[PDB]
Amino acid sequence: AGILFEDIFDVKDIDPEGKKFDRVSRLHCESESFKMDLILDVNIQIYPVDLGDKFRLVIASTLYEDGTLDDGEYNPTDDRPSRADQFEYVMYGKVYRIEGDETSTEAATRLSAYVSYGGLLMRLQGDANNLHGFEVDSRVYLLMKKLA
Amino acid sequence: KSMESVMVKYDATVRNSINQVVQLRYGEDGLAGESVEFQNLATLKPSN
Amino acid sequence: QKRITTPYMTKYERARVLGTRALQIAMCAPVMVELEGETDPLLIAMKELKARKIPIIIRRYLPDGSYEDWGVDELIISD
Amino acid sequence: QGIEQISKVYMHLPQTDNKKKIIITEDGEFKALQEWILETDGVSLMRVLSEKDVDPVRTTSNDIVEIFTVLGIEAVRKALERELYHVISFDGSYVNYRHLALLCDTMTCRGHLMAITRHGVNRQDTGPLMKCSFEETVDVLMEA
Amino acid sequence: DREVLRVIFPTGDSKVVLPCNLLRMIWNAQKIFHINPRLPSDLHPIKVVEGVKELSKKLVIVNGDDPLSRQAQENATLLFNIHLRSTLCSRRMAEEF
Amino acid sequence: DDEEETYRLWKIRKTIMQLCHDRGYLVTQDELDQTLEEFKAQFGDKPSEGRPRRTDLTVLVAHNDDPTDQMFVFFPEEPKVGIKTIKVYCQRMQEENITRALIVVQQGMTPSAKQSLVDMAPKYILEQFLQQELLINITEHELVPEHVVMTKEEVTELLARYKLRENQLPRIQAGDPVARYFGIKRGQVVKIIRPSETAGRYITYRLVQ
Repeated sequence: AGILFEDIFDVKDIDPEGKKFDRVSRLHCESESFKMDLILDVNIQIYPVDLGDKFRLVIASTLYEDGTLDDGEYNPTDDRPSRADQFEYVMYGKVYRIEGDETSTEAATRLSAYVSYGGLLMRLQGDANNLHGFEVDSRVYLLMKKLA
Repeated sequence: KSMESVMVKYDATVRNSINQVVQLRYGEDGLAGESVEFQNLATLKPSN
Repeated sequence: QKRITTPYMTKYERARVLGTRALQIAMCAPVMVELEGETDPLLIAMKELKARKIPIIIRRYLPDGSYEDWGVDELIISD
Repeated sequence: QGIEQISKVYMHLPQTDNKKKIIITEDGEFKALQEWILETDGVSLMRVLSEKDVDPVRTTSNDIVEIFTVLGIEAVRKALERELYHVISFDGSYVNYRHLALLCDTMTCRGHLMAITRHGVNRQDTGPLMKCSFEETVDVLMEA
Repeated sequence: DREVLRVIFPTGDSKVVLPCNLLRMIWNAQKIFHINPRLPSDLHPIKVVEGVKELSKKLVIVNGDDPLSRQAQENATLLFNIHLRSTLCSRRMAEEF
Repeated sequence: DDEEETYRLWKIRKTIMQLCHDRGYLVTQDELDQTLEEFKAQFGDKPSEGRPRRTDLTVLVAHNDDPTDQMFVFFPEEPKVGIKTIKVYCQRMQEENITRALIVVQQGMTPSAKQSLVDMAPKYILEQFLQQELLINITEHELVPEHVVMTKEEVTELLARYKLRENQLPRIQAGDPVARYFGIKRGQVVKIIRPSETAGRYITYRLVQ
């Protein structure tokens, strides 16, 4: 499947500190299944998001849903079936930091994964087992679908 | 005019036209000013 | 043997070796390197420097009055 | 009372760390102590250093000539570096130390304070042609 | 080296000017070789100790084996070698880098 | 005042002990770290019309390498040292056969006496020191780096390593306060060790001239 993480999030705050940028809002969302905390920068102009909105978030290493690596270049002419067809908001980014509660001896129980989608930042907190597919410097796809 | 002749010689010392030693090594470390960078000594500040 | 000066070619030696060799090439001196569609004497000297084929010896005068003769091939080029 | 040539003495607590007293504690940390420092309007370095309750290790004069005649050529070499560093870095400007160190070395290489004027640059045993190009073109060449 | 530094910088200002940016060089190495900070390292701690010792000998400012040249070489690179040792130490090469 | 004046005598003596120790002369540890009370107890009174006399404060020390070699430190009582006073010390040095001596003058030396020291310089080395100068150890100042007098063997090694001539080194005046502190004559080389913010440590050499 090539899916690193999938869950349903509910928007709690849209911009707690304030509207830092006009076309981008910082969503503060929490999941109910895995109880993962999500901070996400979204292009609010093209994909408006409101408080209490529920959406399905999928973090995948590829869009082709066949295991084939995208190679990270723009290929609009590709007709291969894409997992992006099922989602409304698709972002391509790079994970640049993986933090955790690890100590010198004990491992990490909570992991934070930071992804930059061309400058739009996402932090995904929660149990380490839920973020084992995240490896720093790896390219990931963010796929969002608002749920009614 | 007071330093136009001071130069780094091939023995790596700094001397004037008179060939008198101004510095045994340029800058006391023998390095040029373009390459060095600001850096932090990590062992100075921290406590025992 | 018994050389105390740096094994690297200085920026000032590179500037004069290339300039001096370019003039020699410009004056119909034999080119030690194989050139393909190169006609600028200064670019040819760069190829020879990279190939370590410049037939020039740098004589570095020490402050005490002595000198060390280095072949351009012996010295380490910055590139 | 007091010492001659010292007209006014200012006492104040140095807020900046440069004039503060930085020590190493038992734990090995760097602790800055808020201690009084006196700044005078005149220079009597030799007299003031000998005074009781005056620190003879850090007490310093901004007068380069006073440092030379009291502490020596190497002390004035360091003092000259600090004073020159003060004017350069006063506005936050930065110059690599090697350039500052080189100027100070040339001004103290001969064992005495050499000014960067004609009285110090033409007195050094350089060739007359170098001297004539700087200043006193004819007087330098007439003497040669 | 810590005590030597305390004498050189009694004010405790650790900001210095040195030739090579070791922290950025380490950062370059992490990216070039795709170092994974989470996984255990295969770099033996002794290789770090021996490797730095060999490196220090290669960084020569005052060549010569006589005691006068050796002392000047030690003095010329004293600050960098202290910075090099406290950055490429075995503890830190295995703990954070 | 006498409490203030006795403080000067103790402080001046302490600098002399450090000066003698720094010159290689055998000065015992307790002499260097001698408290004012210990000095006051040792002499047991105050200067003015009391036990501690500048004549009784004279110090004799012997070089560590050569026990026969020795040095006097004389504290003349008169404010201005005259020719007769120097001859008294000069005659005394003959009895003990001591070549080098130090005269800690109160205010200054009469010009004839100053010339007298130079006249007898070859046979006997007499060094004038002002009382104000000795009240502090300039070598302990932060601006003053570590000065080390180089042996002739070391100086030969130094010039050979750098292929240098004596006149090519940086100079230090013979009248330099640190040069006077170490009693270095013309032609000697001082090894100055400095902390360097770039290199960490820097050694420079100054010829006395």
